[PDB]
Amino acid sequence: MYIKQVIIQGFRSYRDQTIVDPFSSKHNVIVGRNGSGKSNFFYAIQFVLSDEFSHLRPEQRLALLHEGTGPRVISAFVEIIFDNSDNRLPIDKEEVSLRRVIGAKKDQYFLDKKMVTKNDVMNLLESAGFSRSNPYYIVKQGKINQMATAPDSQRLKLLREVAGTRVYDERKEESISLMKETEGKREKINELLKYIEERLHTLEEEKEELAGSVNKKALDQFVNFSEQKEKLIKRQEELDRGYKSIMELMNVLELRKYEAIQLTFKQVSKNFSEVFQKLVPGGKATLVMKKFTGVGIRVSFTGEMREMQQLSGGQKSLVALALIFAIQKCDPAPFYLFDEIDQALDAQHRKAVSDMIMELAVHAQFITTTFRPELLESADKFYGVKFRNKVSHIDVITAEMAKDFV
Amino acid sequence: RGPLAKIWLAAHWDKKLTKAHVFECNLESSVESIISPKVKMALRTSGHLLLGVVRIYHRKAKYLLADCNEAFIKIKMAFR
Ligand SMILES: Nc1ncnc2c1ncn2[C@@H]1O[C@H](COP(=O)(O)OP(=O)(O)O)[C@@H](O)[C@H]1O
Ligand SMILES: [Mg+2]
Repeated sequence: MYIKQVIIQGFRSYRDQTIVDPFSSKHNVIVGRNGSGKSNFFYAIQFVLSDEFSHLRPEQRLALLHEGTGPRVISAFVEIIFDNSDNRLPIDKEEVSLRRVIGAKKDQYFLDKKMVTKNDVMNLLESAGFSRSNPYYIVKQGKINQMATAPDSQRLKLLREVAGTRVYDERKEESISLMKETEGKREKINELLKYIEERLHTLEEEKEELAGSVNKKALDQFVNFSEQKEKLIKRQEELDRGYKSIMELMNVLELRKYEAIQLTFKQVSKNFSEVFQKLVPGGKATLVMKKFTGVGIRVSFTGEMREMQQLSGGQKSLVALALIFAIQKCDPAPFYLFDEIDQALDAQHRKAVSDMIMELAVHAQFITTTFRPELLESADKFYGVKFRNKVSHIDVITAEMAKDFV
Repeated sequence: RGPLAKIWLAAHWDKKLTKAHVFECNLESSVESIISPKVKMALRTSGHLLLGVVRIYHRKAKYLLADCNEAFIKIKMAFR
């Protein structure tokens, strides 16, 4: 599963229609001057896929249209065309066309050109393994600092949410509301089988009288009905069996629960080092638990560690970056979006990241923007954004030209 | 694809659930492939599966109810 192609019209600075040349399944890098339409491009995609954009007050909605020179822009859309060649989306097509269109009143998703609900699209994406319990499918500079400058307490609340705790408590509670709605059906079932059993009893007796001496249909059909009641019985037994083995699930989950939370914790930690030890070679870093109350960080760039607060500038950022990259290894996804993440670090580390993406992009798709040439090494396709008479244009360029706009 | 993937779709997207899909499904042998899994699973994905199972369970119930109603009103139908 990857983003095969993006198409934008009327969204923020892309006034005219923009058919962005189809992405590489590896790393596509987007360059252009400041205020040319980079972040605006990631927004167009976040517009179609991110949870934070699903719910839009109309003021927020209108924010997304294009206010500029010409005739008053009146609707936008962004159609994302996925490649589904690995049937990861539950849709029997090799391509899937997700598109959201937008207007003063309208805010409408289309799936292979057919209307769907926001709640559909949420379910569809969740199903492909895009969890709304995971804020790091898109990574902006915003979320790097929010991570770096974060209390060890809030860093706990994060992992608990990622690990499960929230989605678990949310489904666990969601499930029970079903089962109690089911009981009313199950009893309404069991009742019927008793009522039916009496009419079979009744027929039995009428069919004995006449043999020993109330329509003929029922008598005629008495065999079939009898056969039919034992058909339904065996289905009712399936439920009464099934009910039991759901309670046996619900308990095993409330018990493997804490094992599974800490199961997750340990794994991020393990990945945390592996990622950092790889970017800063010779360095070492680990995670740590406070009181459970919070989750902190201790890092050694050579073992003389220092607290998270007791760190530098482009050092807090890079550390927090690794933490994210580790969370990613511990719940990967088909593709990622990076809006200027290299900015906050010096070029020695800038390359160290770019180097890691080379490896990563053989197994996932990356769409990224930058100002610094380090990550141009890591790219496979090159896009130039160009502002021009208040509207943006995106175009495929060659890596030579890419070392231009840096 | 696989044994549990039928349950996955149940908790996110039951469009791909036929009547025969619901019928075919052995709930018991599925909570078993949940409780002893191939690789211990994140607390998140356990919670999802849990829902799927209960979804199928519910639909099985819904269908059976529908059928017992039809069958009963088929009977007093044939009393005259
Ligand atoms: N709703 C909008 N309609 C038209 N133009 C917009 C809209 N919002 C922002 N712009 C403008 O388009 C440019 C934004 O491009 P942007 O991607 O945010 O910057 P950068 O290219 O550095 O990533 C800015 O001139 C910005 O103010
Ligand atoms: Mg920007």
